[PDB]
Amino acid sequence: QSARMVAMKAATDNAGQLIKDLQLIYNKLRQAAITQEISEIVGGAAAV
Amino acid sequence: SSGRIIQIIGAVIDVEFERTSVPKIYDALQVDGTETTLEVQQQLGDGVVRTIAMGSTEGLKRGLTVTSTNAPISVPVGTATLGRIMDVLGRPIDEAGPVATEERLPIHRQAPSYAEQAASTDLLETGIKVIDLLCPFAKGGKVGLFGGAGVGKTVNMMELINNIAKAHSGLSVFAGVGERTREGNDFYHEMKDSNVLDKVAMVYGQMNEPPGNRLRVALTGLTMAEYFRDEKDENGKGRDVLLFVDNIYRYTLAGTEVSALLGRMPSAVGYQPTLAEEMGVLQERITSTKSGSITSIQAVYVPADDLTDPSPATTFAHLDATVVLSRDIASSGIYPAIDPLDSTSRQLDPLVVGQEHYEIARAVQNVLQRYKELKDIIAILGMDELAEEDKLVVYRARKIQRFFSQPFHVAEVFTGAPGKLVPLKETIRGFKGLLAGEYDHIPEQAFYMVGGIDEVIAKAEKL
Amino acid sequence: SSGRIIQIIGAVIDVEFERTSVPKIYDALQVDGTETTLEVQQQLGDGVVRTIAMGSTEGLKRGLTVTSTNAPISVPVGTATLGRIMDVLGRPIDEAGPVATEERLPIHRQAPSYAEQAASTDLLETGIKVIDLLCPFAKGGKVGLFGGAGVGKTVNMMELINNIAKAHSGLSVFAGVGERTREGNDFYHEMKDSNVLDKVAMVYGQMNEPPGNRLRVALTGLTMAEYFRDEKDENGKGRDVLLFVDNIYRYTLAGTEVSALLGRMPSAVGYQPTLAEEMGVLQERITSTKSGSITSIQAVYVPADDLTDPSPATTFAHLDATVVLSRDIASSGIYPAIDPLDSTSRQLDPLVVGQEHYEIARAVQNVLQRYKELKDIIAILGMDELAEEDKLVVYRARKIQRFFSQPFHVAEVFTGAPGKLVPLKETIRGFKGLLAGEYDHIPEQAFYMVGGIDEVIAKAEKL
Amino acid sequence: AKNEGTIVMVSDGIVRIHGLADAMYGEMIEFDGGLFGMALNLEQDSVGAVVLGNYLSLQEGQKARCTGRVLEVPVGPELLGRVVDALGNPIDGKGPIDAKLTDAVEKVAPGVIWRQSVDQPVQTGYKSVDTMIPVGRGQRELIIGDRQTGKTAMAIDAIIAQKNSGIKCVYVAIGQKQSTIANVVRKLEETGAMAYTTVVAAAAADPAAMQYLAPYSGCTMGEYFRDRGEDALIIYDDLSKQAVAYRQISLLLRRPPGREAYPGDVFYLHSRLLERASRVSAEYVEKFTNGAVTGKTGSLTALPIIETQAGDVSAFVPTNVISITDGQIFLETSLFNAGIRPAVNAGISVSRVGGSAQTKIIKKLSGGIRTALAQYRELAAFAQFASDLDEATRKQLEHGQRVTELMKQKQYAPYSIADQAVSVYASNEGYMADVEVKKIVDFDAALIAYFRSEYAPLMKQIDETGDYNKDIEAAIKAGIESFKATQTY
Amino acid sequence: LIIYDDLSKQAVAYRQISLLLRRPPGREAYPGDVFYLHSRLLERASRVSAEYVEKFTNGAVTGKTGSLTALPIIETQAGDVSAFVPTNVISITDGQIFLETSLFNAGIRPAVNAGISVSRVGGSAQTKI
Amino acid sequence: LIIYDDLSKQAVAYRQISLLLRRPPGREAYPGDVFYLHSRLLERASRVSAEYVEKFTNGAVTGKTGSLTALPIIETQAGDVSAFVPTNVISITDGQIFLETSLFNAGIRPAVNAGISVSRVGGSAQTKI
Ligand SMILES: Nc1ncnc2c1ncn2[C@@H]1O[C@H](COP(=O)(O)OP(=O)(O)OP(=O)(O)O)[C@@H](O)[C@H]1O
Ligand SMILES: Nc1ncnc2c1ncn2[C@@H]1O[C@H](COP(=O)(O)OP(=O)(O)O)[C@@H](O)[C@H]1O
Ligand SMILES: [Mg+2]
Ligand SMILES: [Mg+2]
Repeated sequence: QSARMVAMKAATDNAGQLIKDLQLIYNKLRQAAITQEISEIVGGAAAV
Repeated sequence: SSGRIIQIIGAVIDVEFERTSVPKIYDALQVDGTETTLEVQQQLGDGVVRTIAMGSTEGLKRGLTVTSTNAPISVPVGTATLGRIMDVLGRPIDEAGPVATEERLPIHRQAPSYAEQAASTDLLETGIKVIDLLCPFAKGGKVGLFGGAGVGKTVNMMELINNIAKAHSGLSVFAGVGERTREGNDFYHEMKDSNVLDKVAMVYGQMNEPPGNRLRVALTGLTMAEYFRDEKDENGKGRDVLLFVDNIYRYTLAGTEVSALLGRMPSAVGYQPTLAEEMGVLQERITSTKSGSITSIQAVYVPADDLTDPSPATTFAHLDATVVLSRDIASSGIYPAIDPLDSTSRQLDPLVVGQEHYEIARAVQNVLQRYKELKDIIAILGMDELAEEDKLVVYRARKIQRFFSQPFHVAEVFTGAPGKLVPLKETIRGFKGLLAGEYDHIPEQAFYMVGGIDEVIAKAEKL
Repeated sequence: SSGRIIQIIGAVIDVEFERTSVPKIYDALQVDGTETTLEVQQQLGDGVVRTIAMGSTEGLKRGLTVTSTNAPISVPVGTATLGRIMDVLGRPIDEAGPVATEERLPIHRQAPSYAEQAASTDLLETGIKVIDLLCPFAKGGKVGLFGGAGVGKTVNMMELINNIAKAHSGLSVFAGVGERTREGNDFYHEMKDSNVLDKVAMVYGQMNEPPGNRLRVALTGLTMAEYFRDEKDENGKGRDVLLFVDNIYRYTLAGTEVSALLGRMPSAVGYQPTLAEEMGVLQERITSTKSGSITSIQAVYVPADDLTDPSPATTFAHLDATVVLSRDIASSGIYPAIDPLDSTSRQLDPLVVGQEHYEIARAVQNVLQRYKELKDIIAILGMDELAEEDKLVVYRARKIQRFFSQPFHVAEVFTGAPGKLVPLKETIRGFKGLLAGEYDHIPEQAFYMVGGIDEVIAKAEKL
Repeated sequence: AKNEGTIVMVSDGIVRIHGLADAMYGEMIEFDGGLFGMALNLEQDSVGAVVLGNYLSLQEGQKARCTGRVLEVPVGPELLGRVVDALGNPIDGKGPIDAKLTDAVEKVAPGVIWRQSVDQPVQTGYKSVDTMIPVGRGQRELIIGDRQTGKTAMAIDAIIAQKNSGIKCVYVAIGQKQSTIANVVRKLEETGAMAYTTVVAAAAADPAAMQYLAPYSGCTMGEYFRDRGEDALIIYDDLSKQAVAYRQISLLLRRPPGREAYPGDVFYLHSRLLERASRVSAEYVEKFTNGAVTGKTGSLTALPIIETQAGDVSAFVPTNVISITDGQIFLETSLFNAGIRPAVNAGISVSRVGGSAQTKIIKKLSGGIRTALAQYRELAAFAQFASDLDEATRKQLEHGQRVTELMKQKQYAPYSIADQAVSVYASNEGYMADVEVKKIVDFDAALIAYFRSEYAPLMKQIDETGDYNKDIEAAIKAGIESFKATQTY
Repeated sequence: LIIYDDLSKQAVAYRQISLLLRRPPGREAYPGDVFYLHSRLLERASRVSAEYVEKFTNGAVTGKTGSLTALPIIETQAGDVSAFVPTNVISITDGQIFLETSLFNAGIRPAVNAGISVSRVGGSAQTKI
Repeated sequence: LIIYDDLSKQAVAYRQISLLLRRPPGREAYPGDVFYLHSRLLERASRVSAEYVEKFTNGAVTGKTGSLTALPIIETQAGDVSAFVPTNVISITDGQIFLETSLFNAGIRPAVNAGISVSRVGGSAQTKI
């Protein structure tokens, strides 16, 4: 029972760290996508 | 000498002038007959000036006349503005009558030079224990307020106004950038109730105004605070003034909207190309001068919880301290609800504030961190199976948590308990004594909402 | 007739000519009274040609004069360029005197036809543990090095030069197309004091030059290499030239920098619309026809450490052997940081390298790929929540990752350990033994920068 | 009329001029009121220009004229101990600067045949730098990190450490608050480092055209000693702000964008500047000075600073520059908050010059201690999932912990070469294996104190000349063995 | 009391009109002033004082106060509340009522997500009991 | 039987030609009339009845039917089938064969991903056995 205690606590901490890293990656991707779409729209509008 | 409107597209208005007399950038213009006024933003060829209206463009045709003031927007500044509500143009909106002040100042100005900076960094004393100990301010600094609704933001602002006015004989200016009308009315009535209104001047920028109104509303408060600071009595000595901005995020958003209106290539994530310069224009005028000083309290909203977004990234390059208002502390019956571990300050270093102050502050933070890391252990297994040093840490942490709270002046009319203005020395002495272990026998209840330290002793003796 | 500059912007200059004397495309022009020369890129009617200056724009003004040479840029070729350093226009920069040769070739020419293409040939032995196993070379082929900034392209290229260009009899050409000038002064002196300068040629255009120079430097080295390839001595003797081109990405970068000024609509991620055509035009001349052979090594820059960028993605189809470097591996102390996966060669064929080589390489790649898929369970759960086979796979993959690193002769200055060279059969034997089941007791700390496998066994008793 | 023009448009600090039929690219232009501008593009009919000053006083229909000279700044030995702006005008109120020469702001670096390999070390006072990431005269090293991590402290310490070396210094402040600049100047004047230093300031409220041009003027001021057989050292406090200003100017000029809305020629913008920091040979100096000075080689060391977001070194501008300089020093937020103040991250920070820019004793002793730390970082990250391991893992982890605790230093505390050599030898030989992980800083502080109170001739001999043989290493071993016993930390 | 069935479709129509009128685009091709469009509409739902009613009615009505309540409706795609228009409108109102697709299928028919739904007015707008 | 080795390169060349002719771009700078470009080509692969052959040959050959099978190839970037050209072409064809880089490295030499691949004709295109 004590060992299961320790294992679950470690699992919680690892999951939290992974969540933080994935959140950073997601934010970077979202900003890049917004910039790319805005650039495409501006170019298309300048074409006509 | 006069002009005539030639294009009307939403808020952008183009005016054609004479060959020579073409108004400079930011020179306000007035439309004859109509209430509306215009502001210059960009010069084009053939004597054409692209402007932005500060009112509303409904009911305006092509061919009306416009008169040039040949100067930026000027607002009334003086002692007659204390306790009155104004808009971006410096016109009363409280139905209380015209402002008695006759002198005016332009709202566009250059920042003080490099030779006018003060030759030292001096702390500003507020009388609040937690703020003075863990997040010290600085004359000429900028403080970011991170907190939502229902935690006591307005009470904190009113308390700071009262404290500065009582202690340092200073005044305050409040600027609302894109604020709700209901909250503005509530704030005005709350201040009138709390007998604080007569030592503060406010400018309101409503949420339903065109972006030109919500973009230039902070400069009016800046100008009023600048006049308050430079006002010299005998022997000069200036004054110490404050300045509140309801939300710095809406300032950048209004700038973005105006830039999009005028038409220019968007920058990354859709922000305007001129962002850092636009914010540094505002933030470089809040400095401590050889005559006086100006300190700023700003509430910051983080979009999408992304600290790497351009707006918070540009904002954080100027902040000197951060105050975090937590909901758990408020729910635990502690006021003011300021997080002692998530609140940071750049002035908390041994060189600026001395050695013992730094040592005591870091020791208190370390004890609080240890208590935080032991709370989950206590919850998961129990108060038992622990040695004595951890129990002493727990008790001292509880004493500190209770001691961080204190009563306020602006709550006298509700509870009846008098307000307190505890100085820094007493706080340092009390916390050093508590950390030493002298007050290890006083019941923890005596530390709750009491103020100083001799007050703690008296309250404990009474119990 | 004479020209007349009408508009100068950036590095792009357009010149207006007479009605019936317009110079052709790619012709070189000269400005009287200055050291600047121009080349034609586009025609626009009205006798107007858009040009790129092969120099710098200082003291240049609208209204100068230009004389047309009515010929493309020509460079000196022959055996008298060996041991000399030249710039884009073919002028010596080593303070050694003029090159005594009248032979000159145009810098622009068509690619060889389909009927003069040659097949592959024998395998090139390099001495690198990871190249000789998962990415074999071939005489007359093309090699590319893909990696981010600060990962080790230059060190690997120098080691390849040191290992395979010494046991070789023939000429060699080195071209610098936008890299550091400091590295260009170390190569020259190393070759000079190693007594190998007598059979090398050098062309240098670096990152301090305007985009005109960095755009056409590679063509000069290409022309010299082509002349060396096609030349036959009496009785019909070959030469077996080698070509070393530094960063090709700077060629496309200069193209991107000038495309918008040339008057072209932008494309995805801001690149020029004609990226693939330019890349193919340059890359189709680096070939081995039926009258000669060229063995070339190139280094390719990956912008922002992503391989899906339009520039690196287009180059993948122009090479026979591709080597991919990753920053992850580099940040772990493993050198060379070559990705075992994502690195392929056309010569990995059971009919080319044999039956054992192919099987060993496939088994190694399979083990590594199987290990890669377990990165999530070990991240969330512990190591113990796996089958024994997965644990064996993980341990073997870690040992394999360590065993792919060896010290270099060139990189001795950085560390101080002497370099190593490993024959192919030793690598095959070591990997066969590792995969067979032995070496399950040797700690993975003994596989770090050892070279052979007997050295691993000897080192096992120390660490 | 060929030299006079008129203004037709003013917007966001960019002015389009009609006329000026004879003006060159980059030439200075004079407005009415002492305002100077520079040309940017010469179209068929008009001329574009940016304003170097306050453009709020310019109106359509005014006048301008061409000076006939490209951008220039005052250069000489009279600028030492002064504070000027991006154009060379003093702002400290101490009076005018009596210049004697002027130099071009934009120029090209010398050629390949005019250079020399770097072999003279530059001392900074940090153990983590002088032993793992060496710096030599003529080499350019990057200081990369996050916000609020201590980047400016390292540059100021490096400037202070040159008191006895005899090399000049230049400090450039771009996009910074005026209070910070004043505080930095005060701190420099406190320690006497102002006697051989120049400061160029461009505040956050200054126009983008001034924050753009400041690094080039600073480099031009620093090149004066490089061309004359003398050394120098230049620091750019933030090249990110210069990139942002350049992006603003380009976007206001309708150039098409790219990655992160940055245009082309950004790499060229950051490359044509850092390529000017180099060591030139004696022949170049002899030709430049027309035989005035012979047998002397000049140099110019650069220390640019770049900040990142959330510790991401894989972004566009952070990587562009990495691909230019000869190394980088990475400072990590995670280690700074932990307690490791000079938070140097080994494995991601490298030096391209290598051991050629070190003294003999330091070069021999400090061999391959960065790769070991890089391996240890990943080993410690991975080895928390095991139960039973051989002594190799324990020894490697303990050694990594001891080394990562050894390289901790306090601000304004320079270390001599002898102290670094003694500490590195003690760490390498294994004498601190039995010492606890704690009290490591106390141990080496006490060891240095004992080795300085005694053994003075040996320490001074090592300090003056950085060579060591069997005798000196035997003396070091005997001294540390004597200190190991009969002493208290 | 007024109810707007979907402000998202009004925003789409306004974007179409602005785009066909050649107004400069921006994020998601929306024009410059799209925050103003909803801000000036939603700020008209307010409670006035008895003085305003007395002045507007010229003494016809005394001692009475008016009011106007709004209940705008907005639809999100895959729960993305970070879009331009949901973020523009969330920062204008005094509260939010969040309905969840998972709660709807789970059997909670009204499907109100207490925990992320807030009301800034609070208990000041309730009867005693 | 006809095989086009890469239609992506044809798309890139068409994009270059159209952009150099100053035609307004769209998503990923691809101008209009790309779906037409890749649909008017594949539509020509079909089977023809015996009457069509008899009419075309003017009675030279009777009782014979012709056919033409297409087999184009398209390359994706990191398995992004959500791009412009892959989506434009997937909806046209009569089936897809997917090759996965994960299975190629694993050991599956004809790395065909079952389940996600489909053939619309089905069993009618098989021998009896
Ligand atoms: N080695 C050190 N030991 C102790 N304190 C240090 C050390 N290095 C820096 N600090 C302190 O840490 C803080 C870092 O501030 P600093 O100005 O050096 O950072 P920075 O990277 O320039 O930040 P920014 O430019 O974003 O304001 C300062 O209070 C400084 O005194
Ligand atoms: N094969 C290698 N062995 C050891 N160190 C290397 C190797 N390759 C690169 N490095 C390190 O990386 C730094 C940059 O080397 P370089 O070859 O210029 O990489 P890149 O060309 O990819 O930027 C050097 O300072 C060096 O210490
Ligand atoms: Mg390289
Ligand atoms: Mg700093």
